[PDB]
Order: sequence, then structure tokens, then C-alpha cells
Amino acid sequence: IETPITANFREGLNVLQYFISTHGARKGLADTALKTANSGYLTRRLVDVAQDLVVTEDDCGTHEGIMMTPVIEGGDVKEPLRDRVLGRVTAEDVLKPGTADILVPRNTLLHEQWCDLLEENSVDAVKVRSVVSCDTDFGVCAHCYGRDLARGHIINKGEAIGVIAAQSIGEPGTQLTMRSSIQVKNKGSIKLSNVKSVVNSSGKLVITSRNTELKLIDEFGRTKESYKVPYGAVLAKGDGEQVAGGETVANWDPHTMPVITEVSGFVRFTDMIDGQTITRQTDELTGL
Amino acid sequence: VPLDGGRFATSDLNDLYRRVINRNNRLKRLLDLAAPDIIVRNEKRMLQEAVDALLDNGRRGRAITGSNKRPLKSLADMIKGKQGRFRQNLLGKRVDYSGRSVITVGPYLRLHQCGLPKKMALELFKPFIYGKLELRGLATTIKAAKKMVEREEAVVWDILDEVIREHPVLLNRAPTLHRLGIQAFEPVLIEGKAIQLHPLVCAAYNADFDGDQMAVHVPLTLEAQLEARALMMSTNNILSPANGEPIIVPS
Amino acid sequence: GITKASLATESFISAASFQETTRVLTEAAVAGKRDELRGLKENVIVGRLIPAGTGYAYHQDRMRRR
Amino acid sequence: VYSYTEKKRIRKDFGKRPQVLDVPYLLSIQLDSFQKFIEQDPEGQYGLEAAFRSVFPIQSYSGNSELQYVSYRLGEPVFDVQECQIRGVTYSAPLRVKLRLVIYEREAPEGTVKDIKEQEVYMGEIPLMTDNGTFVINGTERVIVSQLHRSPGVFFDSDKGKTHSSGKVLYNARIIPYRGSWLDFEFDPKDNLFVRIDRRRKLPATIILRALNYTTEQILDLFFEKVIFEIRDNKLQMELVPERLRGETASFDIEANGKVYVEKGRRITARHIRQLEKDDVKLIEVPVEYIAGKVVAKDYIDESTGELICAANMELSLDLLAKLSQSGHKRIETLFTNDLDHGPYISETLRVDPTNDRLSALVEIYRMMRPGEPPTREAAESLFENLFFSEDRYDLSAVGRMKFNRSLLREEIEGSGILSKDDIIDVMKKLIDIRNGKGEVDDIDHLGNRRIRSVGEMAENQFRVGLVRVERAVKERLSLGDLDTLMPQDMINAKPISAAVKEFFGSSQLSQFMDQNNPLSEITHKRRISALGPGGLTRERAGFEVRDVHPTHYGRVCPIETPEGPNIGLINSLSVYAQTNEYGFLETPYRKVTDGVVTDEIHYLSAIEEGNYVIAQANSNLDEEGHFVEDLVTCRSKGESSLFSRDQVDYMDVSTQQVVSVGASLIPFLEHDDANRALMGANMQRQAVPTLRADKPLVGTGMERAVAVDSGVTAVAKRGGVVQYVDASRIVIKVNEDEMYPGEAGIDIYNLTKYTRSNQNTCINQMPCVSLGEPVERGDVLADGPSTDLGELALGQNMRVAFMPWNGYNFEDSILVSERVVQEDRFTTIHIQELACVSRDTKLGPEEITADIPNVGEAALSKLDESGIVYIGAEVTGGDILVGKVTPKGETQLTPEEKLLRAIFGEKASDVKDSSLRVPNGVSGTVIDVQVFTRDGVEKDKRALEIEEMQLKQAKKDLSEELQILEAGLFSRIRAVLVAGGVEAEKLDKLPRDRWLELGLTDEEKQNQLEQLAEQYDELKHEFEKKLEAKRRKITQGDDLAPGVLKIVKVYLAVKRRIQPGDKMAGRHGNKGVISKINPIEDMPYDENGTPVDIVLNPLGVPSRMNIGQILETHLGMAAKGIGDKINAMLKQQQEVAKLREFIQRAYDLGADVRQKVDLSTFSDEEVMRLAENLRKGMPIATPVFDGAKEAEIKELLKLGDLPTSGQIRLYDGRTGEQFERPVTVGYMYMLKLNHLVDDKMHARSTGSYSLVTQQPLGGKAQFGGQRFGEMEVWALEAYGAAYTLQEMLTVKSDDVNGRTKMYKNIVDGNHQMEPGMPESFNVLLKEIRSLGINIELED
RNA sequence: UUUGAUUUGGUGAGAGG
DNA sequence: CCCTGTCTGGCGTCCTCTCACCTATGATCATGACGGT
DNA sequence: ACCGTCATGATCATATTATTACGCCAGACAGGG
Ligand SMILES: [Zn+2]
Repeated sequence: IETPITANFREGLNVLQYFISTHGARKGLADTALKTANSGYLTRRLVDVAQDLVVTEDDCGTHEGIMMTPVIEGGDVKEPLRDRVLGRVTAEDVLKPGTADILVPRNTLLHEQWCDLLEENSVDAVKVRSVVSCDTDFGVCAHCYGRDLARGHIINKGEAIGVIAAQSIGEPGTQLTMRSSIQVKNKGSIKLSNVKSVVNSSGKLVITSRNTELKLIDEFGRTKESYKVPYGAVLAKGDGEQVAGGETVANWDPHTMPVITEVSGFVRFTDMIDGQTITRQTDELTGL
Repeated sequence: VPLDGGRFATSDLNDLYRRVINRNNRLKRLLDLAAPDIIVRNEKRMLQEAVDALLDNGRRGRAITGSNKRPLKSLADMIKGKQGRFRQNLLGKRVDYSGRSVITVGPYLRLHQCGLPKKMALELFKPFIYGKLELRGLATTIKAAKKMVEREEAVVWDILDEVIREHPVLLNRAPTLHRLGIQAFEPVLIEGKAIQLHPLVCAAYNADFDGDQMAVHVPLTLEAQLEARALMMSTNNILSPANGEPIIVPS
Repeated sequence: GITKASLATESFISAASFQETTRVLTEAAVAGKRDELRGLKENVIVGRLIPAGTGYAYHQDRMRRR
Repeated sequence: VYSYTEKKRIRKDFGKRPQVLDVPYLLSIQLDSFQKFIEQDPEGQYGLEAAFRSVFPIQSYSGNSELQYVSYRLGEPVFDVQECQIRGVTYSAPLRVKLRLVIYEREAPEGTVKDIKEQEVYMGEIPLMTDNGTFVINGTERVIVSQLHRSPGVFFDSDKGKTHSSGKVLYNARIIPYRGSWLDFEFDPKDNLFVRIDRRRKLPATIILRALNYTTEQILDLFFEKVIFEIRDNKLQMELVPERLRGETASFDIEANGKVYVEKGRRITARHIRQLEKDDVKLIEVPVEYIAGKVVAKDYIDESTGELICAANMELSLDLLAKLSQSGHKRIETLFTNDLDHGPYISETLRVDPTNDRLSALVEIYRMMRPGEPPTREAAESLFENLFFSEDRYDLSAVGRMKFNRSLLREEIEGSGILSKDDIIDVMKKLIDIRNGKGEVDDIDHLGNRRIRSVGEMAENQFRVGLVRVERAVKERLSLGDLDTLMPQDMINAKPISAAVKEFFGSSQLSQFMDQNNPLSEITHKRRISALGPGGLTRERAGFEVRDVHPTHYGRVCPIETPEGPNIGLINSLSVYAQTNEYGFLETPYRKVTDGVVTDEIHYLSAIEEGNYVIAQANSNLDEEGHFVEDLVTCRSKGESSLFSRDQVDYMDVSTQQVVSVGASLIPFLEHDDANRALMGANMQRQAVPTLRADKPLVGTGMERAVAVDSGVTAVAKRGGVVQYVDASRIVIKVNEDEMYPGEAGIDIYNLTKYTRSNQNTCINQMPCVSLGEPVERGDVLADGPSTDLGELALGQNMRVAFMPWNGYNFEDSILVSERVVQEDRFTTIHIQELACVSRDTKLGPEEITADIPNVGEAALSKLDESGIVYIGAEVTGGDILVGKVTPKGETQLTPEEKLLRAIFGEKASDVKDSSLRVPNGVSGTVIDVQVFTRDGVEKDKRALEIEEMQLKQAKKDLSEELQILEAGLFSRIRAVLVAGGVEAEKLDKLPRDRWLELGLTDEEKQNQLEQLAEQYDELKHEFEKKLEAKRRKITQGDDLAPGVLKIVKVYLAVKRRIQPGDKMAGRHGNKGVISKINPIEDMPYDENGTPVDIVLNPLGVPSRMNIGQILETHLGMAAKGIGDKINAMLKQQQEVAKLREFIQRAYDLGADVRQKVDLSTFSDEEVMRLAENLRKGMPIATPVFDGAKEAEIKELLKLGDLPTSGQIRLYDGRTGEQFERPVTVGYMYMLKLNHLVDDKMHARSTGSYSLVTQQPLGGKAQFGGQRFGEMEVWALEAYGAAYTLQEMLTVKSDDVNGRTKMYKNIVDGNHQMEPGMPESFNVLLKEIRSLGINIELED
């Protein structure tokens, strides 16, 4: 509503302002009193899909597990690696970021002391054991689950993890709601992934691949920023380069899909006939 | 069973079975009498629809009804639904040795103990008090003990403080969402009629004190007392199982 | 999906305590299905020890002594 | 000037806006609707006359008989309200109807009937309404609640977005009749037009246009324009109006008059349209490709062959043009089917149609209604004339015809109740216009489309359904009997009418049990706009938008008073000034702001008349004439608030209290509370309980007197005068002579209602509040009710509160209360429980109520009399015997000698077992009232004869005192008349007083008046004779009762519940709380005067739960008590009235331009002392809702008392005796005790009874039951490793019967051990699955 | 060849958390 | 024959507390009150 | 005051019709390019 409620509660609200306030608050009470049914039915579906899964071994005997990286949406690094790899047992032994060192062994639980020795060495990402990669028939082994979470140690042989997991996902169901180009922020080094590129005539490295990931790696080794750069964008920078904080490093036009080339030469109209294939629309306000 | 009065409040299945038997008797009599084809086709069709209405009512076209327009409840409707046997009597049951009252604060408590009223304590612990009274030798038969606690003499409160002492109880707030909503305490007896609940523990139950109610349950057997002390005690739940964050945070 | 996955289980009491009981009981009846209990809600239905918590030693013992 | 009870305690009033329309009578919806229902109403409608003239005359199945209608009449009820609530009857009135039977002859139904008969007939019993606005159905006072539903008429909704998953919106046009078959026109993604009738199968829409006898040529004449092609010598020229060409790209070069107008490849601009219409171009030239797809309108036939050239609604090709060109046709009529302007929806619809004439359309409609049966032309005509076009089965109301004409832009709002052809064609025209892009759709939640039914209209509809069942019965009987020998009471029977109206008032979804524990709760349950019930939506299905406040609830439906939980916004409460329109919509007052001046005339606007005009906000500043003092003023135009100029306004609101309801206008400082906390405050103010001595609100809104007087708990004076006799039972008013009838001499007697049971087990008392010899005015309180005081409304009590954290005992929301509160007996509420005991009739004989009872001794029977019933006054405990009743013996041991009765003793030797029916415990009390009802024929025992003699004696004394008191008033009238005209000063009292008529006086008005008083006196004599005989008949007779019951004993216990840790108290802003510790007096924080504070709240609830109004209420309450303490100081020192007059005048002026303006110079030195006697416990202050007391006025009133300006006193501690740092806030808050007590929720069970079908414990508290260890608790114990706890929690403690008896033996022997077994309810699951064709087992 | 106290069902409406 | 609207079934939160309200009938032997002798 | 006639209450099988106004969301089905 274009006219706000300029009066607080210490000054008096008049009539219209309180009525607009009642719009805004009746919507919230209706949302909670109808949201709670979906939250409870979500907890029910979750504890009946889980319902069976019991910690029933001590090691499945595998070497597979998901690759825990810190998550980065495009702003500053949102959830650090110490939040994701706290108390989860590594899959293979993490190499120290210098060269080929056995920093941690390959079946160690990562409690707070190990995670601090991970944060000192600025470890990139940890290949850690996940429950979906567990090889145990009819249950989850004790290492592929992780830390007990309300006990400091590993999960005991027996403790029902499906039900506590289903409750822990569905329990915050009440608090949840129901109803141009790239500008860098920090100052570091450039790295490109999924890139197949070419240098244009002016010098800005344009990209012949749609799915290119533009990472900003710091001077330490960890990945601090990530972005998605489209097919055919004007990169102000290049691979492995050092930039300044706030300098624009990418540019494109999304309303005009570029059909840029790899080589040079002359242009011919192959199967382009005016009258059937293409049409003649001379511009009104420009003339070109 | 009859309700309070002189008539029998009959179940719906008796209507269903009584109709199937009425129709089956009619069909046997018509096959005795050699009625023509269309009569016994309607008779067997009414029996088919009667059996199909008995088993799963309303899966066929519009369900039959006795009183008044509401359809009557069949066997499959004794199984299925929110109020069948699974979701209403086998997964969740009503429970003896249990109680319920309004909560209040009582901040003098240590966080392994909760306040529990004397009237609820003498009602929930009637068999332990009976066993204690029969051990001392104050009475003889069970009747005498039930008269003693029906009168509430001066000697059963010492018996009650000697059955409480190291015996945990399960406090439970009514919308239990995660496992920290059932926690086991040790009772401390309360002159009053309200459960005194230690304040830090409230942030686990999502329990404010604006009119809330909680249920108490008594672990009867010995393995259940040990599970209440060793797994479900309130000192043992100081970290939320969803993460690593402490749940006994000062509110 | 979670409701299609909990109704497609090898234990028809687990898939009957949940949503529609008509479909699951006819599928289990005409298949002649059998429920080697082996989970939490079958043992909450049938009235015995949970095979997770304290009862996991009891179910180790019973599974060993067959 | 002020009324005499307004000179008792005149409430201080802040407030700035001078009112112009006072609060109306708050119960006008119920009373006005039911007065509209039952009243002798001529000119047909509304009322019962509408039903009796729409279902009658019943004419027979061609037997030439007819049962027509004359009139109706309701006799008096046999039972008045008090006897009806005591005994348990309906409060009904018999409905006598005068019906007439006429019987026509042969060969002339337009001929003379041979015989008529007109007579009185009995049908049904409709329950009357009491003066409070409530019904008494079976001794329990019930309220029928107004329903909010959809307005009958057309409704053009748009199924937006969701269908077909391609964004193409649909448009449907639901015609909503008031009674009959629905009708939904709609579209489909192929842009066809589909009708449907009552949500049945779908047909193309034009099939009904053929059913109204339209040929296809006429249909295309209606729904399209025409395009004319003239074959004139060159390329089949065209008549062209260029308005159709607005933006169309032509296929050639349009030239005319030898001039190129339009080029090929371009479109026709608007200026080219101007050129062609300025030059008046008519005939243009088309190519052969232009009429390649033009759709012909009507049929062309060739004159030679007699065949069809081209059918109607067909595109034209080359060969069709070649055929019609050589047949002699020069004019070609086609249609204009554009992309944006006019789609060919009718044309595609007629191309999907298989039907071709009227008969096939009627056959297809008869076939979609009743599937699979042979149609016949007579049956199809009869069905389609009885769907929409008959007075019987289809009826829009006047509301329906108004909406149907208004939403189609008609002029006359009057029409027939049935549809016609033009109506359906206008619906299809408006639907096609909405699809074309002009015009708008209609929203649902807009209150111009939500009608309000009430008690009268719903009772009329249920009575009409009863009448159509009885017209089925009368049509059955009338032409299947011998005539003339019967009368019209042998035909019509009263069973379906009484069954229908008794089922509606008895158990409906809207005839609900009155929440009666408070005058506020009565007067806000009667004003309720429920959306649920029959014809409306349901809670567990819908929805989102209907639970939201629309912009046109402003001043009709309250935005902040609604129940939170599963139905928010469906159980809306109607506002204060909101009336109901003539049709049923909502309307609200406004003030007609003519061009400069706010004129003080009120003017009621509906919900759609409000939108067109522009309404000024309620609190806009104006300078003594009406001229708006600003030049930008905040207004709202069309559902949207904005800022408008000074003199473009058309209306102003009346008073600033009109957005809110009466539940949430007793909240002081409402504009400072956030709306959630105001909602919770209004709902808990409804949930209060009446205390023992209700005090007053120190900080009210002035709305208390409307809620108290305009409800029915106080004893309002009817005619003013002088009080003659006050008593705790009765009050006698002597009526003043300038208010008094000439005859029926008249002094009124108010019989108050002493201690009796309410519905919520409170104690509805009435206390007399007037002195003796005191004048009272017409319209004035005499007896305060429950939670009233001097005619005000005192729900809870006002106590000294401090906001400080005090050692944790008020942690989340808790409240900490001194023992000074419980010592003063000030929350000690009084509850009354009714305990019934019936004497049924079983086998081996009837029961015994006598006190010769087995298995009991002296200690039980000392509290009973010699006939079983407990005394009146015996203070009992929990588990004594109230009524002794013996029969329980069952069949412990089958009688050896079959039925050996006459052998040992008289009847039997106590069967086999005996146990006098002894009751439970948990509650104390004092037996205040015992009722004994006896089914007639049964021997009355000695106590039933004692109660009969008692009530005979009471009614005898009461009617004799009626005669004596009215005779005393009559003799006082005779003395008042004989002051002049033959006065005898000494001779008047020498003779006996009954002869004051034959004294010396001529034929004047005085001897005429003495003759009229002799007529009145002899009428009172014979009336007293016949009424005492009838009252002896009513006491002496039996009562009709249940099948097979001897006598019913009802006993009223009267518990007095004080306060304890665990009760719920709350203020009036949402500050809830369980009281957590009842401290001693010494521990309370006191101040540097000495007084302890009573209640210590918690400050931390204020910044999060944003209810900042309670702190302003606290400061203004402390100001009020400061003025009260200064009055108490100036009066305790025995000071003369001059200083009291000075100080009271200074405390009543004190403000800005306000409304009160009192002066004590016209109170005359005796009222000022009594006004100060009423002000010494504090000075009451009114603070209206949105025009309240600002901060500076509270500061100036805290400066009048010698209190600190900031409101905060420094407070010492009680324990340490040393000062709290940073001085704390004290004041008075008006706090309410709620009836969620703690000795009604607390429950405990070791081992009780067990259910029958599944061997699990019972549920509830009255049934001694156990708490449900639900499913999520089972999940929470699976989530730990607790396995044995869950095994005993669902096998031993709950279900397995041998397991739990082994458990009970093992617990009382000290061996904690369980033998598990199986749940018996799992065996019930095996039997229910096994009772199907399924074979479930248990292997191994 | 004689020991026993035992059982209160659906439907719909409303409130608390 | 592979997309496709269209129709039919199947979900929709736990725990608790208070109150009221509960199918019609169509046919007949035998008991029960009323009037004549 | 006894005998006969009208009236009125027990027990007992007989077996189903004249409203609409949720919102997805899978899952199966006849239609047609
Ligand atoms: Zn594993």
C-alpha cells in the first residue's frame, strides 16, 4: 500500500492505519493456523518413510562418500566448511593443501579439534562419508552416519536415526513460511571451470561454452566466490588473474543471445532468402 | 450397549449384517418358490449391493444411511482413516498411570527434577503405596489399604515420599514434535494442583506458561525406570538432536 | 517420493498403518504377502520390543538363536 | 443535566470528538428479525404469510378439491419462561391456522362449489423468543446465530490461471437462485460456450437457446452484428463501416472515390477511419478471397429446386457463392468475427451442437437431467417449464431480483421471482462482453455480495420445508377419500411441521448453546456473523481468501474480534453501529458532508453505495461549524485509502468507535496495542468469570453502560417513580403520576433472580442497588446483575501492579500475587453444579428412593433425612450420599427357586447383593436447592409433599401480596383523588377501607374514576380466585417425563472456588498468565509510604508482544487512584463540602476541549458528599477507543495528585529491605480471572475402568480416564533407545488384561517385572480383517 | 459334595495450547 | 499410434475440555372403561 | 349391581428417497494428427 503507517504505537494509530494493520495481522494468524496441518502431515510422512532404518553395523567397508564443499550462492560465502564437515567421518584421507601430506587419516571423526586443524590449513573440500553411500544391507553403518548429535561420540549400534532425522526435518515446519552482469565484492584471484574460450579482437576473453563457472579463489587456496557466466559474455579479466575489490569482471546482454564465432573471415547468407525465409523490416526511428 | 435411558444405541455393523441376513432369507425363499427371472435378478442384485455395502460402504454409489442422512460405518471404515484401528488404537493408545494438569514455573528446581502435586502423586502411585503399606504391616488385606488412601491418613504421606524418591516420571507436552518433548524428571511434591516445571527445560518443550497443560506418565517396570534415568532424563538432553546447539539455553 | 516409497515397502503393516489401507491390503492379500517384522512400526503394532533402542540386543539374541 | 444514578458516580470522560449518534440497542438483529418473522403481516411478505401463501392453496390430483388458506394466530404459551427452565419444556406457542376446504363440481371447475368448510386447525409448536433475544429449547437457553452467505443473483467469476496450464483464463457466470436449480455458464480452452445445471453433465450452451424456441437465424440476429455484401456489377461490393477495421491489416488496396485510402500490407489507422466516415464512403470493392471464410447468418433457399443453398452459420466458399449468385440473391448477410472485438464463440458453439430444433434440445436436456429413460415431448416440456419457469420449484427472492437487475445494468429493481428468455440472454451477453475485454469480473469476499440471514428467515425456510412435506401428504389424501364427510384437521397432521422446526431449533449447525458466563459474552454471542453452517463453507476445506479481511469490512464487521485457531475470519463478529439493510446486506451510518459543512444528519450506506462516493475518516479536525481545518484530508475512495482535497468529500464517519465491535471497544487504549494482542484481549475478555463482589473499571471506555443496560442481566425500570420497598428478593416502584395510566392503578413489582445456575456453572445473581425512598427515572438500573456495578460493567477487579522481574517466579508469562489479594476474598468466585438422579423402571420391580438402605450405617445416613434426599443446607464433602437409591443387585447368584419371592421375607431378602447408590468426590459444596419431579400416578413421598406444601405456601403468599400491594396502590389512588371535591378529612378513616366510593360526591370524573377502580378491584378479586386455583393446579399436577421413570431428583451444589497457584488470570490486552506463587504480605515490594504492591508482572512481555497499551492503562489507573486517595484524605479529615466541591471540580475539568463539562454548582451539598462516598475508592475514568487520553493529559492528571510525573515510584524490597535500583513502574491494572481453573484440569489415574470393545482405558475426566499416549510420543520414544518403557507403555499399562493383572500383583508384592503377552486390540484388528474375505494369521 | 468385587458406544457444534 | 483434456480417487495437525441429541410404522389380541337390564 | 360393547394400549416384523460453494495431485481413459 502506497501510504504507510507513519504512526508508531507510542503515538496513537488512527482508524485507517489500524485497519491496514489488521489486514497484515489477520493474514499471519490465518497462515499459522492453516500451516500447522501441513507441518504435522509432513512429519507424519517423514517418520513413516524412515520407520525402519536402524544403525546396525560399525563399518560398511567402503571408500565412497559425498564431497562436502562450502556452499556459495554468489554473495559472500554463506555456510562454512566447518558447519558441514563437523562430526562426519572422512571417506579417503584428506591431503593437506600443500603437497601430498597425510593431514588427517581416512576414518577419523572430525570433531572440533580436527576441524580447527582443518581451518588453520584452509582445506578446500573434504570427501566425507554420507548415509546415501552406505553399503549396509537393511540399515546404516556406524561410520557412514557420523557424530551422535547430542552425544559427543559416534552413533551407537542401535540408535534409531531415521525417526530422529524425520522429526528434526519436520519439526521446524512451523517456523518456515507457507505463502545485468557480475559485480565482485572481495579482492582475490580468478579461476574458471567448465570453460572453452576464445580471445576476441579487442582482448576481452569471450566464452564458447554456456555452462562456465567463474570462481574467485583467494590467496590461500579455498574457494570464496562462484558465479555462472553465460554463452558469449564479455569478461574484463582472464584465467588465473588477480583483480581489485569491486572491479567489474563480467558483462553480457541477456536480451540478445550472442552467435559469436571462433575464427574470422567473410559472411555468407546460407539458405537466407528474403520473402520466405527472412523478412525485410527496415527500422523506423534509426534507418539502419 | 444401551446409553443412559431405556433404549439400545446399536452399532452400524449390526444394521449391515441384519440387512444382509434379511435379504439372504428373502432370496432363499424366492428360490424355494420359483419366482421368475427379473424378481430373482433384483433379489440377488440387492444382496450383492448389501454385501458390498457391508464390506466397504460408499465405494459403490451413494452410501446407505440409517440416522439421519449420515452414512453408517462399515468394516473397512473400522480399518482405514484417521480413526481406524491403526492410527487410533494400535499406534496410539490410552494409558493408565497417567495424569494431566496445568504447568507453572517453580524456579527453585534443579534441572533433573520437577514439581508434582500431592493429589496427583497419591493417585498415580496407588499400587506402589499399596505394596509399601503391605510390607510394613500396618494393614492386612488390600481393601484396608484402599480405605487408608481413600481416607488419606497421616501415615501415607511418608509412604508417598518413600515411593517417589528415586522414581522418574515422563513429562510430556501435548503437541510433541521432536524427542525433547518427552523428558523424565524426578518428582518433588507440591502443595498445589499445578506441575512445577524447571524454566530452562521450557525452551525444549516450546512451553510458555499462558495456560499450557502437560501429561505425566509413570514408568512402571524396572527397565523403564532405568530408561527414564539413563536415556530420557532431563540432564541427558542438553543438546538438540537436530544439530549441535544446546537446548538448555537460558531463555 | 516419500508417500509412494513408504507405501511401496516389503512390509504391509508398515504400508497399512500409513495411507490407504484398502489398496495395500488387497495388493498384499492377492500377492499372498508375508511380513517378516524387522522394523519399528510392525513391532509397535504387534506389541513387542522396538528393534532399535534397548531392544536391539533382544533382537540380536532372537536373530542369533534361529 | 444528569439522571439520578448518574449523580451517584459520574465517570470522568476524556475524548474530543462530539458525538452525534448514540450507540443503538445492541440486540436489534435477533429481536428485529424474529419480530419480522412472527407478526400479522398483510400485503403478503415477509414472515410466515410468505410460506402460507406460497405453498397454499393445495389443489388435488384433478379431483376438483382445494384446501385454501385464510389466516393464522398464535395462542399464549402454557408455560412462562421461569417454569419452562425449571421443568424442562420447550418455550413454544401453539400455531392455530384457519384452513378452508372447497370442493368443485363436474364439468365446471369455473363453477360453484357445493360446500365449503372453514375451521381452526393445530399445527406444530414454534418456539418464541424471550426479551433477551434467546430461545429455551429443552430448559437450556440457546441462541440462533446469523449466517453470512452468497447473495442470490448473477455472479461473473473468473477461473484465473490454474486451468489448462497455459494461462488462458476461463469465465463462468453462476446464476444463484434463492431456491431452485443453479445454472453455470462457462468457457473451455477451445473457446466454446458450455452450460451446466446443478454441477451435472456439460452441454454446449446454445442448446438452451433452442429450448426457449429460438431459430438459429434469430440467435445470430441477437449475438452478432451484420455485414452486408451487395452484388452491384463489379466484384460483389461491400457496405463498410470502418469502426470494425480499427487495427486490421487489409489484404488489398482499399480505394474509393478514385482515391487510394488504405494500402495493402498496412492497417487502417484511426485517421483513415475519420477520412472514410467524413467522405461518407459506403460501397467498397472486395476480391474473391475476402469472402473465403465469412460466416453466413441465415438460410438461403433456391427458388427453383426448393433446396438449401447454404445452411445457417456456415463459412462461404467459391461454389456456394456460385450457387447463390445465380439463384437471384443480391444481398448477403454475414457476421463480423474479429480476434479482439468479437470472437465467434456462439458460432463455434452452434457448430458443436448436434441438435436442430426445439424438440431435440428439450430431449437432450431431459436426458442430461434424468439419465437413460425414454423422453416424451410432454415430459420434456414439463421438466423444462419446472426447472426455471415455474413459481413452485424456482424462486429468486427480492434480493435475487435486485442483484440480477443491478449486475446487468437494468433500471427496475422489481421483477418476477422466475427467470425468462431475456434474463438468460443477458447473462450470455454479459459473459461474452467480459470475454471480449470490456467490463470487469466480480470478487467474492466483497460485502456487497454477502447477505446476512438471521433467525426469522432461517426459521421461515425450515417451516417451508415442513410445509412442502405436508403438501405431499395432503395431495395424497385429498383426492383419495369420500367427500363431503371430512374436516381439515383429519387431513393435515402436525408431525412433519413440528419435526422440521424442532429439528432446526434443536440440533442445527447454527442453533448453538449460549456461552453465558458474563453479560459481555451474552451480548457478543448474540451478535455473531458466522460463515459456516448450511449453505456456507466448511472449516477443514476452505480456505485462504475468506479468512482475510476485505477492504469493505470497514464499519460493518469487526476486524479484530475473531476466534483464533481453526476458524479465523469465519466466525466474524458484527460491529457496533452496523444495522442490516432491507434486503439483508450490511449498512452503516455516515454524515452527509454537503459542499462545505458537515451536516449532522445520519444517512445509512450499504456496501456498494460506499464505493462510488468518497468518505472522510472519523477523526478529522473541524472548527465548530464543520469546515475541515486542513486542506488535505485522509479519505478512502474505492476500497483504497488516499489523501483528498477539502471539499470533494461526500461523507464523514459518525463516531470513532464504529470499526470495532462491542467485545473490543471496552479495551481502553486500543490504538496502542498491536492487533494480535488486541484480538487475544477481546477474546479473553469474553472468557471472564464473575467474581464475588465485582468492583468497576477505573479505566473504561464509557461503553460499559450500553453493554450492561442493553443486555438483559440488570433490572431496568419500566416506569419511573419512587421506590417503596427494597428487599434482597423484590423491589417495589411507585409510579409517578405524570407517567401513569388512569386505570389499573399501578405500582410495579420487580421479582429479582436470586442464586441460580447459569450455563457455564457460574452464579447469575441480582443484587438491589437502590436505597429506599429514592427517585428513579425511566430507563434506569434498579438491580445490578452478575459482573455489574451501579449499571456499569465490572468483569474482573482492579489491583495494584508493578512491572519488575521478581526472583524468577514470573518467568515466561506467569503472575505473582500477594496474600493480601486472597485474604480480601476478591477473586473468590461462586460456582453451582447440578446433580441429577432419576428413578428408572426396570425388571424385578421399580426402584427405591427411601433411606432404608443396605451396607450403610449412621455416618452416611446422618446427612440424609427420613426419605433419602439430602437436606437443604447440609455442607457435604467429596463422596457423601445426596440421594439414597437402592436396586443394583444384578444376578450375583441366580435365584434357586426360580422366582421365589413369597417365602422368607415380604418381597425378597435383598435379592443376592445390595449397595445403596453412593456418589464420588473431588468437589465440596453446600446444597442450596432440591427439586423433585414426579411422573403422575406415582406415590409422592413425604419430602415431595413437603416441597409441594412449600411451593403452595410461597405461591399463595406471593399472589396474596400481589393483591395486597396493588390494592394498597389502588387505595392510595383513591386518597389522591379524594383530596379535592367533597373531601372528608376526619370522616375518611372512620369506616372500613374497602368502601371509599359511596361518600358525598356528585356525577363527575371522580365518581366515574371510582367506578373504574371498582371494576379494577372486582377484576382483581375474581382474577385472584381463578389464578390461585390455576396455580394450585400447576403445583399439584404431575409432569410428563422420560419413558419409564418414576421421579427425578435434582440437587444444586454451590462450590466456592477461591484462587490458587494454577488459575489463569489476564488483563485486557493479551497479557495472559498462570499465577505461579501466592506470596505472603511481607515479601512484596513496598514503596516509601508503606503500601505493598499486590501483583508483580514481568516486564519482558512488552517489547516482543507489542501491547504497549497496558502501560498507559497502568499509568492512568495510578492517576485515578491518586485522585481517589486525595478524596479519601479530604474526607477522612471531616472537612466541609466546600473543599470537596473545589477538588472534585478541579479533577473534573482538567483537559483540552472535551465533552464532559460538568459543574458541581447544581448538586446542592448532599449529592457531593454521596458522590465523594462513591469516588473514595478511586475515580472512574472513561477513555474512548480511538479518541482517547493522550500522554500530556495523563501527565497533567498525575500532577493533580501528588504522584511522580513519570509514573514510576522507587520501591523497596520485602526480603532484603533494601532499595531496588532504577525506580519501577507501579499502578493499577484491571485484571480478570478466567474460568480455566486448575482444579478442573488436574487429573490422575492409577487403575480405573476399561473400555468394552478394545480393552483400553476410557477417555476424559468425568469418566475416570487416562491420558492418551499418542502417536508422536511413540515416535519420541523410538527416537531414544527406550524399549522397555514403550513395551510397557503399550502392552502392560494399556491393553493386555492378563498382563496388567500380573503387573498389579507384581507391583503390590514388590517385584518390578512384566509378563508381556499381546495387545487385545491387535486381536480386534485380526477379527476385523478376518471378518472380510481376508485370511490373516500368525505363523510358526 | 462349597471360596468371587467386575463393564457406560457413534454424529455434530464450541473453547484452551 | 504418442500427446492430451478429462474424470475419478485420495490425501489434507496433534493433545485436551464443556454442552446437547439420538427411526417410523401398520395391524391386532387383549385389557379397560361405558351403558342396558 | 351384573352383563355386554366401544375404546385403547401392548407385541411385531417391513426394509430405503426430494442438493450444489476445496485444492492439488497422481492415475487411468477415450480422442485425434
Ligand atoms: Zn556405510
